[PDB]
Amino acid sequence: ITQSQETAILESFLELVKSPYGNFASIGKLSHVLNDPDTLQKVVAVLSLTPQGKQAFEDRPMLGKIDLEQLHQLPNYTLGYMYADHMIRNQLTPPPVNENVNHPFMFLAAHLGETHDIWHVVTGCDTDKPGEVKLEAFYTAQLIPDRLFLALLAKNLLKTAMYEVELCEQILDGLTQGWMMGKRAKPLFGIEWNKLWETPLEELQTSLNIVP
Amino acid sequence: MIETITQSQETAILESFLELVKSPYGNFASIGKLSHVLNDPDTLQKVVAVLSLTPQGKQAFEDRPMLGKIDLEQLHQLPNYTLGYMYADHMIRNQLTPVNHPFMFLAAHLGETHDIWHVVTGCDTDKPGEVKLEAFYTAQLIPDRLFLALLAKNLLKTAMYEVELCEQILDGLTQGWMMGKRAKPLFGIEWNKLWETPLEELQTSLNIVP
Ligand SMILES: CCCCCCCC/C=C/CCCCCCCC(=O)O
Ligand SMILES: CCCCCCCC/C=C/CCCCCCCC(=O)O
Ligand SMILES: [Cl-]
Ligand SMILES: [Mg+2]
Ligand SMILES: [Mg+2]
Repeated sequence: ITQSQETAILESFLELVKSPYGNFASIGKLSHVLNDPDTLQKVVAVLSLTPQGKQAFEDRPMLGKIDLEQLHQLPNYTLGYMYADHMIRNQLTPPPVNENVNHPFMFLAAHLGETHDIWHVVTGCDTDKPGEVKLEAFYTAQLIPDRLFLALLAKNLLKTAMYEVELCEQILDGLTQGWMMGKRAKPLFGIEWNKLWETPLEELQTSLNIVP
Repeated sequence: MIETITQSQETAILESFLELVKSPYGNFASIGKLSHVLNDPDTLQKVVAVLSLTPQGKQAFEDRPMLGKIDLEQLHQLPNYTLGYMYADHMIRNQLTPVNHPFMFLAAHLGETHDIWHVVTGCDTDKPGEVKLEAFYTAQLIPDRLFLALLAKNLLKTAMYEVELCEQILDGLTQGWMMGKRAKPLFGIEWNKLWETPLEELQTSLNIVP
């Protein structure tokens, strides 16, 4: 990499070390500079080696508009109930329906962006700090050879060492668990979640080889 | 964290971390500079106190046991299965070469047994082996901050410069972390009187399962 690209990476990395979790603007900035088109094409090609991956780039399945209230009426063992409950408790607002996902790079980012909270629920990762690290290790296992989630792991390890080292064991226990769970699970990329709202979460996890 | 990391400490820690990111592995100078600003005396005091909770830890700060001079050639005359031979062999193959205050003993004991921890834990010398060993250290030296920050810098270096190692690097981290929590404390061991112990028996005694 050029010295210029390197300084933009390190500057974004420093902003993430110094700011709270969930700094999506700086994560996006780090992403732009860290995952270049060559990296993104290799991720697209790897994900495309499975039939579910290949089809998802062809069909570009999107979530669509989500009715949190209606999902919250489902039986409380379903994916739909659990997802809605996760959104209420964490004060999260569902993703805005997006339309420009033509290029594979744009579908990759839009699909992963809008299903982030669903992957939280399906992998069983809490939204506390060790749970975010756990989910990032899970992403790292599934999106090889991506660079972003590896760097997000690094940023959270440094943040732990500098500001809150009492969390060390819980943070590395989470990273360790999400890495192993990520290697063992089936690919989550490309799944059409809005057809699974009434599926019981535990059976969905079992069929995905997720053992929470 | 109840103690402060001041603005000034944060600035010095980040500058030291950036130099480690831009330098190759094995920069023991720059690692010492990160250590000095990151493991400040409050942290070193807690590490000493935590390590002194065991009898071997307490004794090690009293007696301050040091390796002393070591004759690699003589150690390399021992049976193949021994710690002494295995260590000497490790030094020869990689062409490596080998205090009254608690914080000074702490740093000098860990610095001089670093190669021995490599041998005893079974960590290779390549980059994934260093990360494995670093994870082993952060399991054993809670509430230290240096080794966690060293994991962070090697994950960032992998993301930026050598992403194809990602799998090996996180497999190494994961194995070292688990092995480190499961093993008995390695700190404070007088290795100079274990050279003739078969390495595999010493590992069993220490609950090290490679
Ligand atoms: C494989 C290439 C990936 C490029 C697209 C990445 C965009 C995916 C969007 C989901 C990112 C969610 C990560 C947010 C973590 C917040 C916790 C933290 O601050 O560490
Ligand atoms: C608990 C307080 C620790 C204070 C002692 C600090 C020094 C410890 C001994 C040095 C360990 C060397 C580990 C460095 C591995 C080199 C690979 C790399 O560059 O990442
Ligand atoms: Cl939650
Ligand atoms: Mg979420
Ligand atoms: Mg999250």
